[PDB]
Amino acid sequence: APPALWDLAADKQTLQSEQPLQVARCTKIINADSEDPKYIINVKQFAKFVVDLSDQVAPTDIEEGMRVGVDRNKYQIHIPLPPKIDPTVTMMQVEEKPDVTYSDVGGCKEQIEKLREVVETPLLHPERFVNLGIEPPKGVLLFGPPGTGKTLCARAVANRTDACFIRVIGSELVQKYVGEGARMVREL
Amino acid sequence: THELQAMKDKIKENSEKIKVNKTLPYLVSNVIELLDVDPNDSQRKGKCAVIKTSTRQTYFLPVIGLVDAEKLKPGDLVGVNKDSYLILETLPTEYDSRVKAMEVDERPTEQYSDIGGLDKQIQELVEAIVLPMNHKEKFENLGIQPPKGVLMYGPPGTGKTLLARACAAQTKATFLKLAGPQLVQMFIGDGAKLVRDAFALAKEKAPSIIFIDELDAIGT
Amino acid sequence: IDAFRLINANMMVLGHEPRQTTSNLGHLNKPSIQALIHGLNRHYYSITINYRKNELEQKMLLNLHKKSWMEGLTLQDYSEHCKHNESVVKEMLELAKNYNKAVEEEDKMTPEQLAIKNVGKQDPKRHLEEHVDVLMTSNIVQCLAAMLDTVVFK
Amino acid sequence: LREELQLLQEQGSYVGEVVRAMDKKKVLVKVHPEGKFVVDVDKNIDINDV
Amino acid sequence: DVLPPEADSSIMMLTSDQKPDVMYADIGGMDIQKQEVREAVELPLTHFELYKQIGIDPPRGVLMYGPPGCGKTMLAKAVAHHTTAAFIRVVGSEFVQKYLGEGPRMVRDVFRLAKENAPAIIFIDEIDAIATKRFDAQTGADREVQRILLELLNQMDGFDQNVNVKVIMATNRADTLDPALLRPGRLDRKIEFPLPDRRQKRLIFSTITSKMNLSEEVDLEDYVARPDKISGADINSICQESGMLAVRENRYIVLAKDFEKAYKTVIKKDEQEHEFYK
Amino acid sequence: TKQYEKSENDLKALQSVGQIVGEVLKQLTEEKFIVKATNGPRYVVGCRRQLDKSKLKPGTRVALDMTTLTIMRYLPREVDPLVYNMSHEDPGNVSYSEIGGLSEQIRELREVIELPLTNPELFQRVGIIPPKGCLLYGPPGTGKTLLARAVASQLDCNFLKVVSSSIVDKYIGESARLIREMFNYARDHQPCIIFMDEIDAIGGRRFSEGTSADREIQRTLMELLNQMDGFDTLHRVKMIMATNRPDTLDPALLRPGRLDRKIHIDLPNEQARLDILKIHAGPITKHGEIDYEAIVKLSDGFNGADLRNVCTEAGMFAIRADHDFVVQEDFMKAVRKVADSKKLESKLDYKPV
Amino acid sequence: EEERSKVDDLRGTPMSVGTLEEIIDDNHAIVSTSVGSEHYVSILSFVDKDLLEPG
Amino acid sequence: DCTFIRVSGSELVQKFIGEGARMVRELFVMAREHAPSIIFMDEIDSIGSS
Ligand SMILES: Nc1ncnc2c1ncn2[C@@H]1O[C@H](COP(=O)(O)OP(=O)(O)OP(=O)(O)O)[C@@H](O)[C@H]1O
Ligand SMILES: Nc1ncnc2c1ncn2[C@@H]1O[C@H](COP(=O)(O)OP(=O)(O)OP(=O)(O)O)[C@@H](O)[C@H]1O
Ligand SMILES: Nc1ncnc2c1ncn2[C@@H]1O[C@H](COP(=O)(O)OP(=O)(O)OP(=O)(O)O)[C@@H](O)[C@H]1O
Repeated sequence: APPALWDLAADKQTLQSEQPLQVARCTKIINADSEDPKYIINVKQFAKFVVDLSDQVAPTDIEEGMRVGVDRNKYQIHIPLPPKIDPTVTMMQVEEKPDVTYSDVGGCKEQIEKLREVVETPLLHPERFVNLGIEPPKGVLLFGPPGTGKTLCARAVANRTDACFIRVIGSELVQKYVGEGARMVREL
Repeated sequence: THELQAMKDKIKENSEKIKVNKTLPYLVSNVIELLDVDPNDSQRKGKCAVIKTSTRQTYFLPVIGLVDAEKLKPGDLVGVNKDSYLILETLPTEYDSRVKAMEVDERPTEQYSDIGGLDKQIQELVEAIVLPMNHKEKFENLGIQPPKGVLMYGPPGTGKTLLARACAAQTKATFLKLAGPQLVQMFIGDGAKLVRDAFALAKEKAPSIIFIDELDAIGT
Repeated sequence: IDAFRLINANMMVLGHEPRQTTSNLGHLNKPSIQALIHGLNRHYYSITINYRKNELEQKMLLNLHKKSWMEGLTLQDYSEHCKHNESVVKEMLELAKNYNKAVEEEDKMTPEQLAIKNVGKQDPKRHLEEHVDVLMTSNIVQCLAAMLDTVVFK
Repeated sequence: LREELQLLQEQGSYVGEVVRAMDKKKVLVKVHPEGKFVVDVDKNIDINDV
Repeated sequence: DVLPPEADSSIMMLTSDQKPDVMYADIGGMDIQKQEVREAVELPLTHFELYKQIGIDPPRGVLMYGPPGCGKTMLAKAVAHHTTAAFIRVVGSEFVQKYLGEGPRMVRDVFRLAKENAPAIIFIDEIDAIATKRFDAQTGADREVQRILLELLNQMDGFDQNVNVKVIMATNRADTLDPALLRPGRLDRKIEFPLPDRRQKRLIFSTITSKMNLSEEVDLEDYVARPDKISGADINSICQESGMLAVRENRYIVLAKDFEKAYKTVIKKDEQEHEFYK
Repeated sequence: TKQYEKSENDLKALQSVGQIVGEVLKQLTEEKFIVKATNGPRYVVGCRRQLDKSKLKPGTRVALDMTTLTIMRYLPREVDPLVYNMSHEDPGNVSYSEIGGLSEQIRELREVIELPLTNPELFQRVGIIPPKGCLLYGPPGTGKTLLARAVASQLDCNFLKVVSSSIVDKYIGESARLIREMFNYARDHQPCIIFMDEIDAIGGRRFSEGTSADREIQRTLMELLNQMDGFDTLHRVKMIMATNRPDTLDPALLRPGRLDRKIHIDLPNEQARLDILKIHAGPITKHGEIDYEAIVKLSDGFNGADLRNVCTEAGMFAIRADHDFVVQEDFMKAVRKVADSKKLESKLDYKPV
Repeated sequence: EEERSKVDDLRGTPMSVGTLEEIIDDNHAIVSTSVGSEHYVSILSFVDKDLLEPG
Repeated sequence: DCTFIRVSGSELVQKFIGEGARMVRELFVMAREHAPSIIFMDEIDSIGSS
C-alpha cells in the first residue's frame, strides 16, 4: 500500500504533463513528399491528410514510410515513432536469459569447436577476422539423430557474450488464411 | 489612369485572403468531373463537379476554383480544407508508401568483372538491356523491335541475380528491386493494384529497370 | 422568430453584466435549451419580443380565416351537404356499420381477456376504443341530416 | 415532454450489454457498434441484480 | 411516426408492370414441372380458405434445381402473366453493401411490402451465394447476412399462417445449400428440372419452329433420333444455332443442312476408346 | 490586371460550401421525401420550389443540403471508373489487315458483331435472335485479344474495356454491383462492345469449398448470370470473353445465352504462316534476295506471336553483323536456331478443348 | 483516503476498454481499441507497467 | 420437461457458442447451465457418405 500511495500521488504532476502529447493520436504512415514544407500522410482512420510538421522536429529526419505523431486539431506532425511492426508474434519470438552452459557437452570436440568459430569467435574478436579477412562464413546447418537436437543452441544462449539472440519455432510460419506468412517472415 | 494600382492593391489583399483558405490542403479526396445545366423551374448555368472523401463520404460542390477543367480526367490527392469542401489545388502523383516505391536501389557494388566463364552467355543478357538504350536511332532505320523480358534460370550458381543487377549500374537506368511472393498479400486485389502501381512510376521514371525473382512460384 | 444583439468585444475588461428590470431577461434567457443556443451568450445577448394590437384588424383577421371555412351565401355548401345527406351516405353509414361490427366483436373479447391477464397490465393491442370517432362522425351525420327539415322546408 | 426532450436531445440514450460485473461497484458494459466500456453505480439498481 | 407503409427504402416494388417478356405459351415441354408449380403457387394464392377446409397447410416453399437446361426464370415470366400479384426480382448478391446495417431492414422491407400488397410473389435468384459458411470478420458481414437469411427465415415464420407471401427459389448447385433452408416446415417442395426427353424433344422443337421460318424439307424425325442418342443438351439453343447458321447467310429459309451443321459444330467429343467396355 | 480581380471575385462565390450527394428513395407526401446518402443513413426531408415532383422520381442521384438536408440541385448520373474504360486505344485499321489468320474465324466475328447493328431488320424477319455473347479462347495459337481489339477500332461506334483486376475491390466486393453500373451505362451509351479477358479467375467453378474470396467471386458471377438471364435486353450490346482454357467456365457460361458462340484459335497453317510472315517483312530491311518458303518449311507449329519474335530475333541477330541490309541466309541462321530453342521451352503447351 | 477521491475523478465516469499494442521507453504506451485507434498514454499510477506487457 | 440440445448444427452453433475451441466443452457449458438436458446427434446419416 505505501508504494501504491506514492504511486497514486504522482498524478498531480502527471495531469499537468497530461495536457501536452495526449492529443498525439494517432500513429500515421506517410506517403510522398511534394515539397520540403508539405507532406502527404495517411492514417488508420482512413482519412489521408496532407500537412506540415512542427518546428521542433527537423524535416530531414522524416523518410517515406516513417510513422509520426499528430496533433489532431492542427493535424501537424508532432513526434516520429520508431516502432512499427509487429503485434505479439514478435515478443513471442524474442527469448532472453541463459541456460545450459558448455559443461553440458557430451564429449563432442571437433563438432562444437567448428561451430564455435562460425558464430561466437566472429563476434568475440571482430577486428581479428576483419584484419585477416577474407570474411567469416554466413552460417551453419544442424541435423541428424535426435541426440542431441536443439540443445547445442542452448550452449550459444549461455555463451552469449552481451546482446541476447532470438529463437524462432518453425511451424508458426505456416498459418491459415494465406498471406500472413509473407508479412511474418519479412518483419523479423 | 492610376486606378489600376488600386485594383492591384485589392487583388493582392484578396490573395492574402486566399492564403488563409490555402492552409492547409489537409484531406485527400477523389474527383468525378461533371458538366450539367439546371433549368428553372431566372436562369442559372455553369459547371459543377462531384467529389469523394477519404472518410467514405461523397459530396457535391461547384467546379473549382481555382484550377479550371483543362485538367484533368477524374483524379485524386486534391487538397481540400476540412468542412470548407473546396479544392484549392490538385496535387500529384498517385500513391502509396511502399506500394508507390517498392525499393530504392542506388547502385550495386558489384561489376561484371567479378564473373568469368559467362562471356558467351553474359553477352545475350547485356544485349537485350543495353541495345535498346543507345541504338534506338539504329532501330528506327532497321525496323528492329527490342527485346523486353529475358528469362534467366538455373541453380546457384550461375548466380544470375548478382550479374543482372551489376549491369544495371553500368546503364544508369533506374533499378527497382521486386520479389515475387510480395505480390501475395493478406488482402485481395493487392498484387493487381501493386503491379499497376509498379509500372506507373516506371513510366514516370522511364527509362528504368524492374527485376523479379521466383516467378515460377507466383506463376503456377 | 428570434432576436439578437451584439455586445461590445472591447468592453471585456469592464463589467459585462447588466441589466436593470431583470424580469424580461430571466424569461428570455430561458429555457436553455441545448448547447448551440448557449454558445451565443458570449459576444451576443438576445432581446425580448412582444406583440401589440392593433386588435381591430386582428379581429377581422380572425373572422377572415374562420369565415373561409363558411360558405359565401351559407345556404350553398350546407345544402350541398344536404345533397350529400343522402348519397352514398346510406353507404357511408354502411362504412360506419362495418367499423361498428368489426371493432366491437374484437372489443368484446377484451372484457374476457381482462380476466386472463388480470387486469390492465400492458397491453395495448390495438384494436382498442376508436368508437369515439365513429360516434362523432355519426353525430355529424345526424346533425347535418337534421338540417334537412329546417332548410328544405321553407 | 419538453424537458425530457432536452435531456434526450444531445446524446439520446444508449443500449448497454453487461459482459462482466466487478466487485468495485463498476460494471463492464459493451455497446454493439462501439467498444467495451465500464461504468460505476448506478445506485437505483442493486449490484446483485446485475 | 412510423412508415405509412410502404414507402421503402430500397429495391423497389412495381417495375414489373411494363414487363414481362413473353407469356407461358413459350415453354410447353415440361408439363410435369408446371403441374407442381402451378398447384404450389397460383392455387394457394387464389383461395386461402379452400386449404383450411380440407385441413392441409399450404407451404410457401418452392425449390428448383437441375440446370442445365435452364428452366428456372422462364417459369417466373410465365406465372407473371398468369396472376396479378406483386413480383420481387432481385439478384442474390444485390443487397450486399458496404454496411451490414442495411441488410436486415432490406429483407424486412421486401417482406413488409409483400404483406401490405398481398397477394404477392417474391423471387430471389440463386441464394446459394449467401448459403456458404465462413468465419472471418470480412465475411463476418456475409455471416450477418446469412443470419439475415435466418432472420427472414424467422420473418416468414411471422408470415405463418395464412396472409401472406409466396417464395420461389432456384439454384445452379444445391450441394452448397445448408440443410436448415431445405428443411421441411419452410421449403416443403423440392422441384428438380429434368433433362429433356423424347416427349420434351418434340415439344422443344415445335416451340422454336413456330417462331422461326421453317422449310418442308426440314424433318424432325432424325433430329429427335440422332441427337437423342446422347443429348441431353440445350437442344433449344442448338435450334437457335440453326437460326444463327441461317444468319451466317444470306439465306431465305433454313434447310436440313444448317441443322446437321449445328450438331457437328457445338458440341461433342469422344472421349473415348476407353468406353469400348460396353 | 483586371482579369485577376475577376478571379478574386470568383473566390467570393467559392465561399459557398458544397453539398452531400444522395439518392431519392420515395416521397411520402409533397412535404416528405425519402432520401438516402451514399453513406447509408436515410432521411425524410422536404424540397424547395425550383424542382418538379415529376422530374425527381425515385432512384435519382441528388445533392442534399449540409444542414437542412434537402435537395437543391440534381444530376442525371455519374460513374468514375467507366471514363477509364472508354479511353482504350487500338491502332489499325492497318493492324486489322496485318493479322492474317484465321480468315474464316474473322468472317464469323465480323458478322456476329457488326451485322446485328447495321441490319437488325434481317433478324426480325427470320425470327432468329441476335447472339448477345461470344467466346474466343486460346492459346492454341494466338491472336485473341488482337483480333477483337481490331474490331473495336474498325467498327468504331463505342467500345468498353474491362481488366479482370477490377472485380476484387479488396473489402466489400461491391464491384459485383459495379457490373450493374456497367450495364446501366451499357444501356445508355448503346451500342457498345465489352471485353472480358482472363475470365477463368473470375468465373471459376467453386469446386472445392475453401478460403474466403473464393465465394465472393461466385457472387460476381450472379450479377453476370442474372443480368444475362434477364429480365433484360442485351441485344444491342456486345460482349467478348477469353481464357487459357474453357475448364472453369461452369455449365453456366458454357451454356448458350451468356456465351452463344465459341471460336477456338488454331495453330497457324503454313499457308497462313506465309501471310503472317509477309506482314512482318514489310517494315524490315532485307537484301534483294529473299525466299520466305524456306522459313515456312523450317518453321512448323509455331505461334503467330512466336513467328514475329523469330523475325525480330533474325533482325536482332543482324546488329551483331552491323550490316544495314541483311540477307535471309543470316535470317535462316537465327530463325532455325532460336526457334528450335523455343521448342525446347515449349513444354506443357498442350491445352484442353 | 484522499487519493481514492482524487484518481476517480480522472478516469470517470465513462471509460473505454482497449488493448495494449506496444510500449515505448518514454513511458508513452501505444494502445489500440475498437476500432483501429492509436495513442500515447503516459501514466505513473497503478502500474504494474512491467507485468502488463503488450497484448 | 428437460431441454433438447442437438449437435452441429452447421454454422451458427459455432458462432453463438464461444469464438473457437474444442466446441464440445463450451456447448457442454450450456448443458451444465441448464440441466437436465438431452444431447442428440443430428444427423450426417446419408448414402453420400456411404
Ligand atoms: N559462374 C559464376 N561466375 C562468377 N561468380 C559466380 C558464379 N557462380 C556463382 N558465383 C558467385 O556465387 C555467389 C553466390 O551467388 P548465388 O549463385 O547464390 O546467387 P543466385 O543464385 O543468383 O541467387 P538466386 O538463386 O536468388 O538467383 C555470387 O557472389 C557469385 O559471385
Ligand atoms: N423451351 C425451352 N426449353 C429449355 N430452355 C429454353 C427454352 N426456351 C428458352 N430456353 C433457354 O432458357 C434461357 C433463359 O432461362 P433462365 O432465364 O431461367 O436462365 P437460368 O435458368 O437462370 O440460367 P442458369 O440455369 O444457366 O443459371 C435462355 O437462354 C434460353 O436459351
Ligand atoms: N495474327 C497476328 N498478326 C500479327 N501479330 C500477332 C498475331 N498474333 C499474335 N501476334 C503478336 O502477339 C502479340 C500478342 O497477341 P495475342 O493477344 O494473341 O497474345 P496472347 O493471346 O496474349 O498470347 P497468349 O494467349 O499466349 O498469352 C502481339 O504483340 C502481336 O505482335
